[PDB]
Amino acid sequence: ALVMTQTPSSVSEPVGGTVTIKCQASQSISSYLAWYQRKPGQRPKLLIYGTSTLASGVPSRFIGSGSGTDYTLTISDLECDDAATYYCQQGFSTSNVYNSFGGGTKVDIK
Amino acid sequence: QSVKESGGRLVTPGTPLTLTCTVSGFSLSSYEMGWVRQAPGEGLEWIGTISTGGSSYYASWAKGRFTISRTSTTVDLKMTSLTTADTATYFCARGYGGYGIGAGYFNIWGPGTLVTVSS
Amino acid sequence: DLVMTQTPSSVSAAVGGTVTIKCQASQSLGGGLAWYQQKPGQRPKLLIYSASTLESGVPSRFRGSGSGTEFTLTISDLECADAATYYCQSAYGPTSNGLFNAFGGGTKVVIK
Amino acid sequence: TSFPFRVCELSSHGDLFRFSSDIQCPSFENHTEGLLMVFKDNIIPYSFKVRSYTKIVTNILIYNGHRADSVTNRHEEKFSVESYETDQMDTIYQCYNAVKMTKDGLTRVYVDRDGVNITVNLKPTGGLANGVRRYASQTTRTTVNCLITDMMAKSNSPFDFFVTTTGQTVEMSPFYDGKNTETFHERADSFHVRTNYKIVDYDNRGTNPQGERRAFLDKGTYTLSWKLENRTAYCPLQHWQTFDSTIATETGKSIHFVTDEGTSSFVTNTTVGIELPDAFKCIEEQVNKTMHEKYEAVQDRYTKGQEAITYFITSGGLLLAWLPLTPRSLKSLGTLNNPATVQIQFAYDSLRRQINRMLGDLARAWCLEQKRQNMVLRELTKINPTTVMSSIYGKAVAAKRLGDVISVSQCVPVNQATVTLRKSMRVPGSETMCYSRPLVSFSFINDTKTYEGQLGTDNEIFLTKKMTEVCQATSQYYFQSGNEIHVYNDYHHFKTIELDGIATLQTFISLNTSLIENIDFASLELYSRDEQRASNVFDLEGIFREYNFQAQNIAGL
Amino acid sequence: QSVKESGGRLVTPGTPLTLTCTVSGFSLSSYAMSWVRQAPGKGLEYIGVIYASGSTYYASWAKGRFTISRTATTVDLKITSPTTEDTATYFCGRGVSTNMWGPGTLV
Repeated sequence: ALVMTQTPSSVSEPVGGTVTIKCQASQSISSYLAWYQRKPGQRPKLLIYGTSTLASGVPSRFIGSGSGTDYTLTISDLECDDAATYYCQQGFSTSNVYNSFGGGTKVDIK
Repeated sequence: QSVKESGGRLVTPGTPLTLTCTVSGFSLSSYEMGWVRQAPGEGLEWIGTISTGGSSYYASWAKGRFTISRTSTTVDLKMTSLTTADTATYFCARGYGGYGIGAGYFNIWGPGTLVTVSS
Repeated sequence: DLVMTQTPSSVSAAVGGTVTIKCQASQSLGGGLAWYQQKPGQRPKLLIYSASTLESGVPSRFRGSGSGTEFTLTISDLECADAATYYCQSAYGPTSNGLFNAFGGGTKVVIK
Repeated sequence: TSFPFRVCELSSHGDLFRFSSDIQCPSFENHTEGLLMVFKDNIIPYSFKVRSYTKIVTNILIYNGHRADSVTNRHEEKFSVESYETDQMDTIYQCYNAVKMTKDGLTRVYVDRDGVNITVNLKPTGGLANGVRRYASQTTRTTVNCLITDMMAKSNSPFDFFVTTTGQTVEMSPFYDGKNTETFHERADSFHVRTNYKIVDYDNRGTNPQGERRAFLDKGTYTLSWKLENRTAYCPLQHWQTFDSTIATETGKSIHFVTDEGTSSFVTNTTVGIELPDAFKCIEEQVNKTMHEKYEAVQDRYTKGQEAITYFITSGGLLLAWLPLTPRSLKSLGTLNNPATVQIQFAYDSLRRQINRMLGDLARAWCLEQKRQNMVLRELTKINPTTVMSSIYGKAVAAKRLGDVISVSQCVPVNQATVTLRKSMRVPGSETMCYSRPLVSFSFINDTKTYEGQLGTDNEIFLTKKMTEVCQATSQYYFQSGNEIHVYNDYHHFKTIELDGIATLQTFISLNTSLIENIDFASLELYSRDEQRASNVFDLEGIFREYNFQAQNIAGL
Repeated sequence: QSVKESGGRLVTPGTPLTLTCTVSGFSLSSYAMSWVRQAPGKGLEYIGVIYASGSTYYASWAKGRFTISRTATTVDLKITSPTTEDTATYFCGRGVSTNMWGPGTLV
């Protein structure tokens, strides 16, 4: 089955700082997936899926793309109170697997 | 629209407990629901969700346990045989395209209720 | 049909002698023939069939042999009570060109 | 577990195969007619006639006393007639009167009422119904008589002793005229063969027959007078039912003969080897006879084969004799007493020939049917050969129809790990026509490079080609992947049934025949072992053990 | 066993005379019988046969002069056209050989 992996989640960047975080896939799904964004204490929010399809009410700073086997999120100079937590999922291979994700990550302030 | 939830209650180990995902003002048929859990200290989780016409599929952890069904007014997962350390919060989700694409974060769902088994 | 050939109209010698009444036919005969003997006035009576053997009741003075076309008859010891005409009869059943079962001629002996 | 997922290629080179066109029929005993004639062993003892001579001398004690007469002594003295005067008892049947007796030099004469040395006549006496014919010559005081008796006798097979019908046993062969080494145990000088003098049989007294020779043995008391013969008057063989329409069969080890009227069938031991008789010389006269006659009445249908009458010997012991035909244009034997061994063989032979001809055809009708089945297997290949070549061979294969031969190849397996399916049959370009079959995506083994293609029938997938049809209104239809079916309503995976318990069509003509059950046989019996012993009218084991119970009283004290 | 003869009288040449007798002793169904004639001055001449299968045959000189027929207990003979020097005597066979002839009769 497919197995999800991810870079180390420890990041320490202030306002005027950015995010350099990607997730990797073992077997090639040809990159049909999205990300996850959620305020702690709140429901997760819908955002851009499928690397080119921005959703409703999405922010302009949240842009990330790629191709092949993986995408990458990279958002320059985030504001103060956003500091969300993130992960991805695997799209078009919904079956015979033990897990649909493989980890998680978080961005904070300094 | 959105959805409201019910069924959250503290319990002792050894008891089967169900829930109910209360729908509100949309098509009973033309969508698919979803379920995910997260205790504070980890991330998002397994379940894998309903088919639009009948029998469904899910993950490989609790094969033989959960007997998720559907009527024309609501959806519900049945938790028959359980463990104890699983003390998290469930969310009646909603996908868009193929198993949650177009709802890759997810489209529209509710705040969920916390369930916890602890002596 | 063929005709029999029954040539020698012989006479007897004295008692205790030999004769030979040998006759033949003109075709390929096959299995065997017969030899009768009858006194004047009565029914026939046979002695030899299939040119091979005698019959029960007639004594073993007679014999006979031959195969194919010519067939020999030999009497011996010539008791005077046995003196009459002799014959021949073919027995072969139907085939091509009709039957093959008829008598031939006549041959008598004269006791001296 | 069926055949798994696979992918086929290689239209260029494989092996070569060609449909046959001239399948032949590979299908799967001679017999001659005959005139057999069978003999059994003989058990009947040999018999002849006999006549006895005796003459009685009586001594009856009459007493003339005072109180009562003492009728005491009954004396029998049967005396034997000398040889030179028996003949007058046979010619005109006159009987001598006086007795002339010598004893140890002395000589005594007992006349019969101052009797005469000249003869006297006789008279037949009374007798029992179909008993013994016997004539008499009369109609301490002295009286005498002569006696003649006529009766039958019988003897056993290997010529030791012959016993008459009254009990006067005498140890000699019935064929012994001197100078012939046969069994003989009498002492001496008790034989005479007076050559050709006649006996007249009491109806007349003057007729002169041939009068063959006669022996005159007397033990000393009674003169037996049979007539002798040469020792060919007892053939050890006897006749039986002669069949007419047999048919022979030579297979393998030995021969079988099969008749049809008496429904029997004999079997012999050797193969061709004609045994010839050694001491059965009497029977060759009867069998040189009467083979003709049966040859005679079928003259217009058959001919002779050869003159050689052949013989045989079977297992139980019954010598056979028969001569072959052809169609035309225009010591002893000692047999074993039982039937039902020349009888059972019919029930196993005449059931063999009937079943074998029934299985003769249906090997023919099965072959002619398979030629027509071969032709249907040609025209199906011109439609789509990749299906029909699989079931005839045995596994999942592929071919690609080059010319007028078939192009067998070999497919490569695919890992069972990850299979996918597309959630929409719509072509993702516009609102025009759609695919007809649910194209899928997949990956190879041990390399993890993923591709996509189109799923065909019977879980076989070929790549790099599409097929479509014009989209129209709502009409669902199903598909069948590995171990499940799943329905598309119009263009979505609307349901998944996951039960292969939908009703099949059940096309199977049940050849539902039978077995053959095994009944066992009882053991019944028509005439018991006890019942045969009471069949005799006399009680032999009752007389003797009673006679010596009232006769042990001679020892009175 | 024997067989017998019945006929004679020496009737006029206009008569279609019949000549029959066959009596008893044995089963007639499975044997053969035959006619034969004697004439004074000369020998004998074979007439006809009848076999067990039911067919008949005739000799090589009188091919239309006679007819024979089996009556399942008796056999007979019919003469068609008599003349003044053919008919002297007749017999009764019981086979093709092996004398069972009997006394015979005279026309």
